[PDB]
Amino acid sequence: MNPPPPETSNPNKPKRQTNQLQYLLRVVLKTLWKHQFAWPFQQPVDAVKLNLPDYYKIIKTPMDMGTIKKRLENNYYWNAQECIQDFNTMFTNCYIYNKPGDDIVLMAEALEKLFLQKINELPTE
Ligand SMILES: COc1ccccc1S(=O)(=O)Nc1ccc2c3c(cccc13)C(=O)N2C
Repeated sequence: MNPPPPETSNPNKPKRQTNQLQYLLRVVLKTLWKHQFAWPFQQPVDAVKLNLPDYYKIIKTPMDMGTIKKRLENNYYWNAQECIQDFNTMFTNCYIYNKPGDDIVLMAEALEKLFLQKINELPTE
């Protein structure tokens, strides 16, 4: 069974746009999105569709790049670190739920390397 997807808007949370957050949407996310291993991470895990009934019994802070994309498009984040933390949650969830060497983990490890490459240098204020 699927829990509700993570929020992509929250009127109680203040919004902000920065050069670094614009970069994270325009170059980091949009480039990762085109990677050949991106497709498993482009939407929230649908436990019913993918036949993973234990996913949300294990993973209590789900995150995906479709959620991050909508958050960036909506200026949901206060700063780039909050967005980077969502990316890191997405990668760590994959390592937590699976085991080393699994095909999905190899996909996540390659995307994580490309992500770290791209956020190594951010634009300034
Ligand atoms: C049951 O399906 C599969 C079984 C084996 C390999 C691949 C798939 S899958 O790619 O078709 N389904 C999945 C999509 C997204 C994810 C996972 C994870 C673990 C296992 C499956 C999947 C996971 O951490 N994420 C983010």
